[PDB]
Amino acid sequence: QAEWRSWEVNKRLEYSLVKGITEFIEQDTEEARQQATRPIEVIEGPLMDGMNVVGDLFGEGKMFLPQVVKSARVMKQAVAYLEPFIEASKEQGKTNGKMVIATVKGDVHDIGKNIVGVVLQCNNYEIVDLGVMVPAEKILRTAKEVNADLIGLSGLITPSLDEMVNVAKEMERQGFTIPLLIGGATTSKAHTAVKIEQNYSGPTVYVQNASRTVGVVAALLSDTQRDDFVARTRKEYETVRIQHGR
Amino acid sequence: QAEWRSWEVNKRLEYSLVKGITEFIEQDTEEARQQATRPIEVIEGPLMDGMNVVGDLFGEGKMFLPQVVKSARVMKQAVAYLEPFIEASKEQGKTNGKMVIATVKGDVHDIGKNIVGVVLQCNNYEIVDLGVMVPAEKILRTAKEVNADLIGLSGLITPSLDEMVNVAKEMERQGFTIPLLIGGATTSKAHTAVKIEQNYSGPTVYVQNASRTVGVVAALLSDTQRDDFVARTRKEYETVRIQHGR
Ligand code: COB
Ligand code: COB
Repeated sequence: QAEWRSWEVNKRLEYSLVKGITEFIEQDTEEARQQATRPIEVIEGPLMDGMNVVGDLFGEGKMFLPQVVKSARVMKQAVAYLEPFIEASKEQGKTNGKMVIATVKGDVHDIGKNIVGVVLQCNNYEIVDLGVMVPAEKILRTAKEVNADLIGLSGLITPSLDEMVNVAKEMERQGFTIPLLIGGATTSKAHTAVKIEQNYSGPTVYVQNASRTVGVVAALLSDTQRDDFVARTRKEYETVRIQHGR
Repeated sequence: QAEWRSWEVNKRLEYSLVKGITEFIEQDTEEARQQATRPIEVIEGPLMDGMNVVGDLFGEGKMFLPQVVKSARVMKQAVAYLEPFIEASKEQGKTNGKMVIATVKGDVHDIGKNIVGVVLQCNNYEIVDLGVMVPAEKILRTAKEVNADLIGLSGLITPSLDEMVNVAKEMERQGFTIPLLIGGATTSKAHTAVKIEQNYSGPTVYVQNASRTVGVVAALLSDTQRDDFVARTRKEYETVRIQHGR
């Protein structure tokens, strides 16, 4: 075995990602699977780190698109393997809610819009994923028609941030009332507080990652928790504008 | 059911911090130590989570200062217990660099300025911690006298942010060139890129936490990694301003 093939499973995952090696992903993911308490952990641990580095190497031009593209296929393959180990974890239960999630317009990144989808799914919620590059009006038309309890927007490229600010305003125009969930690698609480929220009277909660989304969605949907959380949050967003020199 | 004294060690930790109980902190921390790969994990895991809760309760007026102060005593007691286990963890052989770290003016929070210090130390770096509430002038004077290869500012309250921006400016005035590291609970990369960096020609890198500081200090000091890392960083902060409507 090549020396790399002897490193720590976690260090082997990262390598595979970077290099775009699809030959050992499954057997590596599985080994990593058995060590973690929860499948989601391998995804948000090793796998994500691996994608981070890929991100960087690409950013410093030490990596190119055709390569990040091979790295994505490996990530994709790794997630795919875990997916049933996730869905086996959801006994009984019906539905706690429903969310129309979608990668904003101009953006084709979805690897994450998906992990959050698969997670909320095995948590008993219905996720109508509109896909990548979906237009604001098609976001709302579906949110209405399906009667979603929330809407999640994913965004990874700079311009996306604006499409988010935009569907926030558009939602308000149609006088929506459902909590807006924002996320995606290039999304920060700062921007969500500073540039997104203000454009909408309903809750707009920036959530950092998939596993933490379940926590918000429950709150946003709990008759007890709702009003408090939404305030705590609104007040937290009030502070950050203060700091950024409003 | 019964008393806290039967819960998960991690769950017993979080409690002790909230209530300010110092009777089982060492005994408990030890149990937590034997489960983590590295001591730093408990400090950045349970302990931090407890202190987060504490902050919150204080913020919601559900907890008062004389209580957050006792919680501090416990957190402090837990770290202390851990320190030698950290020191007995690594010593390599000699100094890699030198850093003057200090908690900004009018700020007295320091439980983190220290953890980052104790981490950096066992990794073979010399740290001259100027303490809390240190004025810009004294930071620079020491930075020069001691010929530090970096400077670290810790800040946990809103006003501190401004002092950070201030010492960035002041460093530029004395035409410094060492990299400036920003950190602290109320420190964000957004504010770091939007309001701090611009004021200084040398590197201004915001590090999320102590453990991750090692990985930056190393780059900042590597002949190889240096110019790239510093460029990737700068460019990253360039984008964040752009999203922030700048
Ligand atoms: C698991 C997932 C891993 N993350 C990743 O999957 C993305 C990785 C990576 C390396 C980017 C680096 C990076 N910084 O991550 C880089 N890409 Co891409 C090179 N890219 C690709 C890949 C996408 C494939 C796919 N279908 O995903 C492509 C090769 C096609 C690709 C394409 C582009 N990419 C481009 C760019 C430059 C970038 N790419 C990035 C996003 C990045 C950040 C890299 C960089 N640094 O330069 C660039 C964006 C910079 C910017 N600020 O604009 C670009 C423009 C390149 C090009 N063609 O030249 C092009 C854009 C296409 C477009 N029209 O939009 C990839 C793979 C990447 O994490 P995540 O953060 O997305 O999800 C995470 C998760 C945790 O589970 O759930 C969360 N979440 C996310 N969505 C939601 C939520 C949470 C809630 C509550 C929601 C409601 C929604 C939370 O965010
Ligand atoms: C380990 C450490 C845990 N975090 C903690 O130790 C802080 C906990 C807590 C509960 C705060 C809540 C919170 N959100 O955390 C709250 N404090 Co205190 C109530 N407090 C105290 C405690 C501090 C004692 C001490 N010596 O530490 C005191 C009771 C004395 C205290 C005092 C104040 N506090 C006050 C306030 C309101 C707050 N306090 C906060 C900080 C906070 C955030 C909570 C809140 N929410 O209200 C308030 C500030 C909000 C704001 N935006 O201004 C205040 C004003 C209360 C008063 N007296 O009325 C007062 C300030 C007095 C002053 N002159 O500064 C405490 C304990 C807290 O994590 P950390 O993030 O600091 O370190 C972490 C670590 C990871 O390893 O390394 C990183 N790092 C940090 N520094 C650096 C780096 C990394 C690098 C690269 C660097 C160069 C530097 C990274 O940040």
